[PDB]
Amino acid sequence: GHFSRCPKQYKHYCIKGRCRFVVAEQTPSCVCDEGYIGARCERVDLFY
Amino acid sequence: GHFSRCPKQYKHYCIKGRCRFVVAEQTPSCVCDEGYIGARCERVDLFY
Amino acid sequence: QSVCAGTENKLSSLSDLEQQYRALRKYYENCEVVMGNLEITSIEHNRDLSFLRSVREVTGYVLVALNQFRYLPLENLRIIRGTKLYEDRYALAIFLNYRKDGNFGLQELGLKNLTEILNGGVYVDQNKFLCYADTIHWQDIVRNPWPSNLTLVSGSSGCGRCHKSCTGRCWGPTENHCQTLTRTVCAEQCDGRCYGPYVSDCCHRECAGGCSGPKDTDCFACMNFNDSGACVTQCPQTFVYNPTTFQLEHNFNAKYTYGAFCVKKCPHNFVVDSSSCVRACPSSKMEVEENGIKMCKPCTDICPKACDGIGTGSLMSAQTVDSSNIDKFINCTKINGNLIFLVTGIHGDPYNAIEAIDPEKLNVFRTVREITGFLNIQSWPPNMTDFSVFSNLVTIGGRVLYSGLSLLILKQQGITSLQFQSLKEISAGNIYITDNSNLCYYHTINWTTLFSTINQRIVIRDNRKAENCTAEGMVCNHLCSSDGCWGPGPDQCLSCRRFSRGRICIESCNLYDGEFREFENGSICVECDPQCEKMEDGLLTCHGPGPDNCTKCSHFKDGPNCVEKCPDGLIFKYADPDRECHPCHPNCTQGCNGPTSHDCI
Amino acid sequence: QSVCAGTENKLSSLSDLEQQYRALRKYYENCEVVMGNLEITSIEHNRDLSFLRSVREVTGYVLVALNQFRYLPLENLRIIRGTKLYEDRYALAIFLNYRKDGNFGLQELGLKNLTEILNGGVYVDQNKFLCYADTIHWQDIVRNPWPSNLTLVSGSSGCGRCHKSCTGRCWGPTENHCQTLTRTVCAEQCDGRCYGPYVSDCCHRECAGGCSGPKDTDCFACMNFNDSGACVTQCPQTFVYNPTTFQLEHNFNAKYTYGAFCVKKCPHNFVVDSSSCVRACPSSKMEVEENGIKMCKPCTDICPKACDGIGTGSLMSAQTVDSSNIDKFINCTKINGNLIFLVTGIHGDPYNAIEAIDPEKLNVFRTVREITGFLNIQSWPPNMTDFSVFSNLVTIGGRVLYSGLSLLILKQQGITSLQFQSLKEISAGNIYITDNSNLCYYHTINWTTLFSTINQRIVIRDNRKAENCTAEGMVCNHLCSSDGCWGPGPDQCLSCRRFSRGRICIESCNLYDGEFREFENGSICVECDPQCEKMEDGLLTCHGPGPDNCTKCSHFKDGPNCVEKCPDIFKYADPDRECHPCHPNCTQGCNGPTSHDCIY
Ligand SMILES: *[C@@H]1O[C@H](CO)[C@@H](O[C@@H]2O[C@H](CO)[C@@H](O[C@@H]3O[C@H](CO[C@H]4O[C@H](CO)[C@@H](O)[C@H](O)[C@@H]4O)[C@@H](O)[C@H](O[C@H]4O[C@H](CO)[C@@H](O)[C@H](O)[C@@H]4O)[C@@H]3O)[C@H](O)[C@H]2NC(C)=O)[C@H](O)[C@H]1NC(C)=O
Ligand SMILES: *[C@@H]1O[C@H](CO)[C@@H](O[C@@H]2O[C@H](CO)[C@@H](O[C@@H]3O[C@H](CO[C@H]4O[C@H](CO)[C@@H](O)[C@H](O)[C@@H]4O)[C@@H](O)[C@H](O[C@H]4O[C@H](CO)[C@@H](O)[C@H](O)[C@@H]4O)[C@@H]3O)[C@H](O)[C@H]2NC(C)=O)[C@H](O)[C@H]1NC(C)=O
Ligand SMILES: *[C@@H]1O[C@H](CO)[C@@H](O[C@@H]2O[C@H](CO)[C@@H](O[C@@H]3O[C@H](CO[C@H]4O[C@H](CO)[C@@H](O)[C@H](O)[C@@H]4O)[C@@H](O)[C@H](O[C@H]4O[C@H](CO)[C@@H](O)[C@H](O)[C@@H]4O)[C@@H]3O)[C@H](O)[C@H]2NC(C)=O)[C@H](O)[C@H]1NC(C)=O
Ligand SMILES: *[C@@H]1O[C@H](CO)[C@@H](O[C@@H]2O[C@H](CO)[C@@H](O[C@@H]3O[C@H](CO[C@H]4O[C@H](CO)[C@@H](O)[C@H](O)[C@@H]4O)[C@@H](O)[C@H](O[C@H]4O[C@H](CO)[C@@H](O)[C@H](O)[C@@H]4O)[C@@H]3O)[C@H](O)[C@H]2NC(C)=O)[C@H](O)[C@H]1NC(C)=O
Ligand SMILES: *[C@@H]1O[C@H](CO)[C@@H](O[C@@H]2O[C@H](CO)[C@@H](O[C@@H]3O[C@H](CO[C@H]4O[C@H](CO)[C@@H](O)[C@H](O)[C@@H]4O)[C@@H](O)[C@H](O[C@H]4O[C@H](CO)[C@@H](O)[C@H](O)[C@@H]4O)[C@@H]3O)[C@H](O)[C@H]2NC(C)=O)[C@H](O)[C@H]1NC(C)=O
Ligand SMILES: *[C@@H]1O[C@H](CO)[C@@H](O[C@@H]2O[C@H](CO)[C@@H](O[C@@H]3O[C@H](CO[C@H]4O[C@H](CO)[C@@H](O)[C@H](O)[C@@H]4O)[C@@H](O)[C@H](O[C@H]4O[C@H](CO)[C@@H](O)[C@H](O)[C@@H]4O)[C@@H]3O)[C@H](O)[C@H]2NC(C)=O)[C@H](O)[C@H]1NC(C)=O
Ligand SMILES: *[C@@H]1O[C@H](CO)[C@@H](O[C@@H]2O[C@H](CO)[C@@H](O[C@@H]3O[C@H](CO[C@H]4O[C@H](CO)[C@@H](O)[C@H](O)[C@@H]4O)[C@@H](O)[C@H](O[C@H]4O[C@H](CO)[C@@H](O)[C@H](O)[C@@H]4O)[C@@H]3O)[C@H](O)[C@H]2NC(C)=O)[C@H](O)[C@H]1NC(C)=O
Ligand SMILES: *[C@@H]1O[C@H](CO)[C@@H](O[C@@H]2O[C@H](CO)[C@@H](O[C@@H]3O[C@H](CO)[C@@H](O)[C@H](O)[C@@H]3O)[C@H](O)[C@H]2NC(C)=O)[C@H](O)[C@H]1NC(C)=O
Ligand SMILES: *[C@@H]1O[C@H](CO)[C@@H](O[C@@H]2O[C@H](CO)[C@@H](O[C@@H]3O[C@H](CO)[C@@H](O)[C@H](O)[C@@H]3O)[C@H](O)[C@H]2NC(C)=O)[C@H](O)[C@H]1NC(C)=O
Ligand SMILES: *[C@@H]1O[C@H](CO)[C@@H](O[C@@H]2O[C@H](CO)[C@@H](O[C@@H]3O[C@H](CO)[C@@H](O)[C@H](O)[C@@H]3O)[C@H](O)[C@H]2NC(C)=O)[C@H](O)[C@H]1NC(C)=O
Ligand SMILES: *[C@@H]1O[C@H](CO)[C@@H](O[C@@H]2O[C@H](CO)[C@@H](O[C@@H]3O[C@H](CO)[C@@H](O)[C@H](O)[C@@H]3O)[C@H](O)[C@H]2NC(C)=O)[C@H](O)[C@H]1NC(C)=O
Ligand SMILES: *[C@@H]1O[C@H](CO)[C@@H](O[C@@H]2O[C@H](CO)[C@@H](O)[C@H](O)[C@H]2NC(C)=O)[C@H](O)[C@H]1NC(C)=O
Ligand SMILES: *[C@@H]1O[C@H](CO)[C@@H](O)[C@H](O)[C@H]1NC(C)=O
Ligand SMILES: *[C@@H]1O[C@H](CO)[C@@H](O)[C@H](O)[C@H]1NC(C)=O
Repeated sequence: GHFSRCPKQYKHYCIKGRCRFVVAEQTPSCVCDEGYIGARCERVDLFY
Repeated sequence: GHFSRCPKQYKHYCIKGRCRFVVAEQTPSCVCDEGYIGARCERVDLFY
Repeated sequence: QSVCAGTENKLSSLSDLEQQYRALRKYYENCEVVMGNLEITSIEHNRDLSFLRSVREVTGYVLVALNQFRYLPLENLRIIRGTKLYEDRYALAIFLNYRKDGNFGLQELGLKNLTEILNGGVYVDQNKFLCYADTIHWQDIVRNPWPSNLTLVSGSSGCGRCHKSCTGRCWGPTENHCQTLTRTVCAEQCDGRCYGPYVSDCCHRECAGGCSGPKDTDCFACMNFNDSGACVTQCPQTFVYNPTTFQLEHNFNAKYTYGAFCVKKCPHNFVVDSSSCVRACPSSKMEVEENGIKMCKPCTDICPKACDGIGTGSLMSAQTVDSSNIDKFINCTKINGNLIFLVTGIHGDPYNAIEAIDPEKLNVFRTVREITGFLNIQSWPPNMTDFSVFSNLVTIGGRVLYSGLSLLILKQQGITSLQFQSLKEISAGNIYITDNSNLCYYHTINWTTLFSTINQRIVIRDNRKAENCTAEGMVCNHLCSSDGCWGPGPDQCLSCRRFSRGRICIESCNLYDGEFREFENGSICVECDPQCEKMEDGLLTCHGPGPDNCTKCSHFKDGPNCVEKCPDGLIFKYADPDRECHPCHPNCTQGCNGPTSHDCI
Repeated sequence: QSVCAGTENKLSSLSDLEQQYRALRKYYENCEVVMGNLEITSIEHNRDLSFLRSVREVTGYVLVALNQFRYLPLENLRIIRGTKLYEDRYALAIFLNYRKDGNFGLQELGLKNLTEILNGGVYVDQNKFLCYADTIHWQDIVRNPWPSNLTLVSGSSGCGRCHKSCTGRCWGPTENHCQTLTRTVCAEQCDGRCYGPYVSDCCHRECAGGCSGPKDTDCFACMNFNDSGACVTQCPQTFVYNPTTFQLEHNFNAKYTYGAFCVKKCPHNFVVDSSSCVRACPSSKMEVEENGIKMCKPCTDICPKACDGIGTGSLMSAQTVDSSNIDKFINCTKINGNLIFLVTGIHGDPYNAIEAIDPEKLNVFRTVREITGFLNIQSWPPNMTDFSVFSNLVTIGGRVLYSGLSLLILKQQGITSLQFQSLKEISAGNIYITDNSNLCYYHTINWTTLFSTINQRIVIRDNRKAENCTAEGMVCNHLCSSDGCWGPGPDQCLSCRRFSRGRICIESCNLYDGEFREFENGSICVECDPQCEKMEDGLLTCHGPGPDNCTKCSHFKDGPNCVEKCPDIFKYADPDRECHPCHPNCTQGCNGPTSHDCIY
């Protein structure tokens, strides 16, 4: 795909989700656990 | 000339000066005494 | 005009692609102006995106990334304002929109009459299957078009040849979908943008993106302000300067400035200041109400202490109360903006090295009576079973809402009771309380006593069952009324019958019994003046305030009052064997025993 | 630009035509903006009017009447603003400019650059030698051209057409002298005025004259504010409204509005309010000074007695203090605008049935501490010899000036002394004091000491000779310093060499002599606490205010001070009246610190 495992300085980047590292933009993003939203998955989703 | 004697309702129009009436415009024109200025000659002249 | 708030996910997503598409529908379906970003990410190769065609203006950035669909149906988008940029650099960013192993990806951008970007860069890159994107003359759309400044246009091969009816710069492969130049074709005498190559084709200075005609009433987007159908630099104010008299004189057509618009009156949650509607008054002035209108004027030498909330003032960058910013609230009675508690605030943040809050620091909020925004609690220390640290809160102001909500609690397992005591008003927005699996007394509350209008609603779901809480004896004091309660205490019910003594509800008052004596009315009881002698064995002592309204005083009687010594102060007086004062001869200040000077000591 | 004030004489004139001409040179020579009316009346046919070529803007109306001269050289006049109108109707009135028994009068108008008249009508009537003005089309020049406005030209034998290149509409016989149309020839796409018939030839909307291009900085004249070369409806204020945060935020480009211009600083005598520089504030606000800047804030339950002067507020229509308006000043302490005393105000005005002021009525001004404008005295009751009715006046503001003057006293023969006491500052403008042939304290005053800038001057052309005043003994009290004195009294001196007891100057103070006692301060002496012993032979017993400052008193001496009686914690006192604490359990009496010392 377009991403790999997060570099060590990002170990705790995402909260209540799984971190992924976008190689072409050198930028982390996260896939959130059920019911969570926001850039680091740190907020609860009201639409759930 | 253009001037006539002032009508009775203008008797006290001029203060420290002589009244003339401008007939074509039915309006007074007041001629001021020594060192006086203004539409009714009521103010002292700062230049003299 | 239909307005929607947008998102702040950047490149993050939900755990399922079907939930990610449904969310995109819920945020952006049936709206035309976005009060934030447009973020379209991870959408599959075969989805209906035709709902995005109604978007005409975007306040923040437009991000299009990691998708697989063939056509981007942004068919009415004219202007991007760029008030927030992707990575603080780009207003439009389109990248990586293809499948790596397969043959799906974005082929045509759409973007029918996009004509203006008012701020930021433009980034179009890594989009494997786009045909026309690299032929577009983006410097006509972008202000400060200087190509060395964040204008990083890339990205494909085997396509990009224009239809014979469009002289290069095509959006698509047909007679339509041709880029129209609005700035680079204008006369050197021209201000802003034009609708043709001549000076007579130039449009008014406060229009953006081009025009139907030359007028401020006849154009495709305003910039600065929309004065009721005309684009303007500012709106007419309450006073004007008269250059011949050297004084300010009252205007006849004044309007209050409000967002990008101008209005005849400010909404009831905004403060009027200097011919504008503002969310908060500056700290140098007191907010007051005059003739039902909120406004502000300079305060007296001692005045209320108000803190910045989360997302405003000195805390503009904060997401939550945490161990670093919580010390700012020590003597505040009012908070301007929001009060928010996220998991990063309560339990710390190991990525940014922010420490968890010591549960004892949260007692710092016991002085606050008003919050002007919303209250948002998503995390709370496990050993704090109630909200007694907020017991003195009176009003939730609701001047700003979190997705329409003003009181919001989710997923608190370590709670049994709420225990608010002073709370009487929730002025705007909805109440949302869910997933509180150990919370009991919530089910008793009469929420229409807290709501300020019939248009307010509450959502309750998946909390502890009321039938299980009743079975366990989770009930309030026997005096508590049908309005319900915050917690088990005799002072924690919304309203009660009989009488109360401050916050505590009581069965009876000290009229003829106990350590002191008082009088009662309207379920309230307060002490009468301590000069009144306490009556015993069921006899009533007091039936009103003061040294008046009682059976008798232990002091000397003097009209409606009583005194420690009858001859004190004073005319002069002496007292009889029942301690009632009667007239004496004047002077005699050493003491008197009767009506005349012969009775003086 | 060179700015001058205009006259307001209408058709009235001086008795001598040489003085009429010399007066006209002195008001209008070497200035380009006339801050009032331009009025040219009764000028002889042999006179030089070339000094009028400097005039470009008139803020009021232009009046040209009863004159003998052939050509009016206003070729570069551009705009008439119409702030006031002649007979409340006309911004330009030209009439009767000929002699009917002879052959002299006005022939050719000049006026080539006249482009905009912002308010009022146009009135050209009963001239004899003026032939070309019938051809001119005023509706291009007049801002309100419709038939409901009084725009009219009334007759001569004629003077042909000016040149073959001029299609009528012309002032004199050349291709140089035909009218530039600026409104009636403009394309229908354009609002305001144009510099040609095409849309590409239109001016910027916020301009009044002609233009070199469609820009706010490239037009000849405008009807609104001048923001550093740009003509604009409003200029940048102290705060700008942020449309995404919904708050007012500080503006680093802010400018103050001041008259018709946008400026960075407001002059020291003006008060700043709401991003503008103004003469006075609303009755709901008080003037305060913070960081050396005067500004206004909402006033509390007690507000200053702000009062309307002559020419402002409820008295804007008034020319003088008089018997119909003098009652409005009875409880006034700060006057906004001027106090002006003319012949009509003092001696009456039978033309309007207004009676003379009863001299006693002038005492309403005894309470005035500040005048924000100017003081102008040209008449006073013959029964008064001084101005002591103003003795409480402290400051003359000078926010408005009378031809540059802020204090003006003309021709008062009854006055022998001025007798101000409280006047310490004249914040702006010059002083002009003349023809007071009986006044003897004008030359002893150190007038530079009342000024608040190096640019202020005093003019004294003639009063009573200093040698005659000296011969009569018209000098101030011996205690008075070199700064001079307002009148003969020791209290009317500007500043005294020895100490003052309030307003009264004295040789020596009651430090150690007399029935009351005082302490020294830097130029004054002030009484001590009455408990303190009145010792002889140089023994001053106090060093400032209060019963704590006394070295020995006839009353009780407690810890911090002398008192008439000590408290009932309860205190007792020794045979020297020195007070000490009793046992706590005392109410009726005590003679010592312990329980057996307490008395009942
Ligand atoms: C690409 O750019 C174009 C402009 O080049 C944008 O066009 C806008 O499209 C909307 C419709 O989606 C237009 O709104 C409609 O305009 C009609 C215009 O009618 C004539 O009269 C005007 C008079 O000024 C002329 O300018 C115009 O050329 C026409 O000759 C109206 O008739 C419509 O109103 C009627 O229909 C509705 C139906 O619900 C009724 O409610 C009304 O009562 C009325 O009967 C309507 O107003 C809009 O005007 C266009 N704007 C511009 C700037 O021209 C596109 O949005 C943009 N994108 C795409 C996908 O094309
Ligand atoms: C300056 O500010 C003014 C407001 O002060 C803005 O006005 C908006 O004008 C646009 C059109 O240019 C409006 O949008 C469309 O209006 C159609 C007509 O209905 C409106 O008008 C009637 C009265 O004439 C009202 O009764 C009615 O409530 C509407 O307000 C509608 O048919 C359109 O809606 C349809 O399409 C959308 C998708 O596009 C669907 O979501 C709808 O369900 C529906 O099918 C649409 O509403 C807009 O409403 C006006 N706003 C306001 C507040 O009046 C100017 O646009 C603005 N100018 C600039 C340059 O910014
Ligand atoms: C939140 O706001 C509260 C007030 O509502 C602030 O609390 C006050 O803080 C001040 C700080 O100066 C305290 O003043 C100091 O108090 C000391 C203790 O006084 C108490 O105990 C004595 C015991 O005899 C009582 O007499 C007294 O009434 C108090 O109950 C004094 O020892 C201090 O005196 C010393 O300092 C002063 C400085 O000027 C010197 O003049 C003295 O000579 C001496 O050296 C001083 O008086 C005050 O007591 C606090 N009040 C309360 C109610 O607790 C918080 O600080 C504020 N928090 C924040 C973060 O802003
Ligand atoms: C002992 O306990 C008694 C109650 O048992 C208390 O009595 C109250 O006394 C106050 C005055 O101190 C009363 O208030 C005044 O009432 C006047 C009469 O009008 C009322 O009564 C008539 C009866 O027919 C009704 O029709 C009418 O609607 C009112 O209810 C008013 O005239 C007074 O207001 C006017 O005068 C004041 C003057 O300052 C102005 O400020 C006002 O603007 C207004 O013009 C005033 O309202 C009160 O009514 C008494 N209550 C009862 C229940 O009788 C005693 O006060 C208490 N002892 C002590 C020491 O406080
Ligand atoms: C009636 O109204 C017209 C139009 O407003 C006035 O026209 C002005 O004419 C004067 C004299 O020519 C101009 O003043 C001079 O401008 C020079 C700059 O060039 C101008 O002309 C070119 C085209 O030829 C334009 O491109 C350019 O923008 C300018 O407009 C300056 O260099 C001159 O300064 C020098 O001379 C003066 C003489 O006093 C010295 O003090 C200086 O130190 C310096 O050496 C001078 O400023 C003026 O600019 C014209 N205005 C306009 C807007 O065109 C008429 O003057 C007026 N009628 C009468 C009778 O005055
Ligand atoms: C907005 O406000 C500005 C000023 O705040 C106005 O511009 C001023 O206009 C006046 C009148 O033209 C200028 O006054 C002249 O000062 C000259 C000084 O020389 C300097 O400035 C001129 C600019 O005109 C330059 O050409 C020159 O190189 C110097 O830098 C004097 O020499 C002038 O005297 C001569 O001309 C006058 C014309 O009135 C004749 O009557 C005299 O006889 C003499 O020959 C003259 O006094 C002033 O300098 C300008 N200030 C500047 C430069 O900003 C704008 O006009 C105003 N905008 C509007 C129209 O709203
Ligand atoms: C008879 O009464 C007179 C007064 O009429 C007493 O005189 C005292 O004189 C001394 C000087 O000799 C005064 O002390 C000085 O006062 C200055 C002003 O302080 C006031 O104003 C400021 C304004 O912001 C306030 O902040 C402040 O609280 C005061 O209200 C101070 O600036 C001086 O401080 C400097 O000097 C001292 C010297 O020890 C240093 O410690 C300081 O760091 C600083 O450098 C100084 O305090 C005093 O105020 C006068 N007192 C009175 C009552 O006014 C006589 O003493 C009195 N005689 C008898 C017999 O009692
Ligand atoms: C929650 O609190 C609300 C607000 O106090 C209570 O609503 C009140 O309901 C009563 C009973 O229905 C209403 O009184 C009745 O009104 C009708 C009006 O036609 C009248 O005919 C009856 O005689 C009687 O007066 C009352 O108006 C209403 N108040 C409001 C503001 O709507 C409600 O009872 C509370 N619920 C509980 C169970 O605590
Ligand atoms: C006996 O009843 C009286 C009322 O008749 C109770 O006291 C008074 O209650 C009224 C409201 O019913 C209070 O009026 C309000 O005061 C606030 C002050 O900020 C004002 O904002 C409101 O607009 C309104 O005027 C009144 O203050 C209050 N008086 C006192 C002294 O508390 C009383 O509590 C009852 N019980 C007993 C035993 O006294
Ligand atoms: C009249 O009032 C003026 C203005 O207040 C007084 O003028 C002042 O004269 C003093 C004389 O001492 C000047 O102070 C200094 O004098 C010394 C002399 O050695 C010199 O070295 C210093 O440079 C300084 O000038 C003071 O500056 C000056 N003030 C002004 C505004 O010029 C004048 O004394 C008053 N009385 C009389 C009798 O004129
Ligand atoms: C001894 O004489 C000096 C003057 O040489 C006196 O000084 C004056 O003290 C007064 C005290 O009120 C100062 O007044 C000021 O008024 C403003 C009003 O807004 C207030 O904000 C200030 O805090 C201040 O009180 C006045 O400026 C000052 N004058 C000078 C020239 O310094 C002093 O009072 C005399 N002492 C005795 C014991 O009489
Ligand atoms: C001041 O007013 C008094 C009157 O109040 C004038 O005194 C009068 O003078 C005339 C002169 O012919 C005498 O006949 C009167 O008897 C005087 N009256 C009194 C009451 O003495 C006095 O002249 C006035 N002074 C000035 C300068 O006008
Ligand atoms: C209610 O109690 C029953 C036992 O009486 C139990 O089975 C059930 O799980 C309880 N429900 C909740 C919500 O605790
Ligand atoms: C000065 O006094 C003399 C008499 O000593 C007198 O003749 C002369 O007129 C007086 N001058 C003035 C100015 O009054």
